[PDB]
Amino acid sequence: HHWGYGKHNGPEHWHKDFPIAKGERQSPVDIDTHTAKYDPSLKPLSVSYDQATSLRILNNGHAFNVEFDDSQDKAVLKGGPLDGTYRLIQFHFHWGSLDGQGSEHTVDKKKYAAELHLVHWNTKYGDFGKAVQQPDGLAVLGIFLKVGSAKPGLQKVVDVLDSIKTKGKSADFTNFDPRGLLPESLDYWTYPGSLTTPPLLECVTWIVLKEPISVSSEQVLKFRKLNFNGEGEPEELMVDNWRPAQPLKNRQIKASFK
Ligand SMILES: [N]S(=O)(=O)[N][C]C1234B567B89%10B%11%12%13B85%14B%1158B%12%11%15B%139%12B%1061B%12%112C5%153B%14874
Ligand SMILES: [Zn+2]
Repeated sequence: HHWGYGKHNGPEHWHKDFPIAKGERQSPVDIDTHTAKYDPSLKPLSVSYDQATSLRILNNGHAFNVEFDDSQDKAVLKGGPLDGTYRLIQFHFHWGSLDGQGSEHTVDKKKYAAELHLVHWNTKYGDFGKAVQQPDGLAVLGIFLKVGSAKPGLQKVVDVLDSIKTKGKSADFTNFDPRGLLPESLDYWTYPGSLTTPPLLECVTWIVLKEPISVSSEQVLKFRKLNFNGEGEPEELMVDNWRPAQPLKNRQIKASFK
């Protein structure tokens, strides 16, 4: 509730309040690249973000969410493994205290410095709340971050973080274009899984891009200045807000590329 990323409330404890934490399709997972199989049945992936309308950025005490107006069919994900149309509702990141950790998914056990999640809901279910009662309710586009060159399209996010340092703070964040966070290639891996935060609901088709984006050390250092705590409370830096890899169980990871 109550849940977080610490010793007494972190991922090892979540199962007590959220028993699905030990479920059959939990996320993240390690992506074993040798075992993932090219799937010719996957259709072309379509990321259509031209009309995306951002509203606000919020520090929710675990991460920050950039929120979108999803009241009309605008920013949508379709194709690939997906049947129908999934509407963008928000994005957020997971990141580490050091550049050698921070991602939730891993690639041949490699951890990236951070991971971006663009969260979408299946428009056949009418609203996000109904979508998370369905096994195909959500699609999350996951993008790895490595530290090197700056990502210019990220800088507007970085520069607003000073205004949402603590839990419960929000700021207007209109006219942000999420196209500036996408790598060149849409090559991906896909598998059925879950939300990686409580309530850990098993509603997600994961689409994890193979090509990371590069961000600068200065950009990620600013993520690490955020706080888990609220205003006036003792400072706990918002770092290491990632769940580690979970058992693959009865799943196969499919690749979009040969
Ligand atoms: N890492 S994740 O995208 O699986 N889960 C993060 C969340 B935050 B809150 B709503 B929002 B949407 B749902 B709950 B929490 B869960 C998705 B966003
Ligand atoms: Zn996430």
